[PDB]
Amino acid sequence: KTILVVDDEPRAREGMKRLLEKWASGKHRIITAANGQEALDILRQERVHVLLTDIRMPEITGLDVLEEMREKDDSPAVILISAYPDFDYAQKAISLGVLNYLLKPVKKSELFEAVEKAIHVSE
Amino acid sequence: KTILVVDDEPRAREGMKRLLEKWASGKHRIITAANGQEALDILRQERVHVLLTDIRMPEITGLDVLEEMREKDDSPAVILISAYPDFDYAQKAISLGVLNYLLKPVKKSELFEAVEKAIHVSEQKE
Ligand SMILES: [Mg+2]
Ligand SMILES: [Mg+2]
Repeated sequence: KTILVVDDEPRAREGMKRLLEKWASGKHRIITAANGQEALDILRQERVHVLLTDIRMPEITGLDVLEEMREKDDSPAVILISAYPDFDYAQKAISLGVLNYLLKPVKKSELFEAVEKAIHVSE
Repeated sequence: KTILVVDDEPRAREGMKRLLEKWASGKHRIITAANGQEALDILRQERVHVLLTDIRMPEITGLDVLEEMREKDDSPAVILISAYPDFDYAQKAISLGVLNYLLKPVKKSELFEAVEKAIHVSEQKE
């Protein structure tokens, strides 16, 4: 399937891509977006099964991305990643049906468990 | 449908019960429990479509109730309520499939939107 990683921080972004690319070992296509605007364009142009996005990104946050996705009912399973332990974000994330809220630094035990649950929810 | 309200404080428990009973108008069945053990017992002995539980309760939290419910073969749709804005509770709730996490003092608007969300999540899974 198609998994879309969104993070304005390139290190964290491309690192999770490599982590997911070797975890998938060719079975899943992993896509990368550097901001929310690009994410929405990939989300409109391609069918994304699992969306993994940061929350705090300039102008368009991950939650803003998810709000525009939830109104359309064909929508990816969403895993949020953030360094911020913010109840408000998590609260909105719940309301919008996010599967997991991973705290940075990313722990790939959690990353992989969440992405498999997201793959399953997509199916 | 059967909606189970769980809160260890009686005033809150009866308050949410009374409001939900008014909105139910007999269409839905409102029952209550005072703690997680009470909830677990009800949850094992009858179908509960919607679970509305406080988190901070003595010995067994609302999140602890949910850990037993996802084991059970069919799950209630779950609304969490709490007076405190706790990220750790919220993050666990997310991982546990919670539909909404409302802050006390509960707002009618938020409460009945979450309940209808739950009602349709349960009707979705029949
Ligand atoms: Mg960021
Ligand atoms: Mg309490």
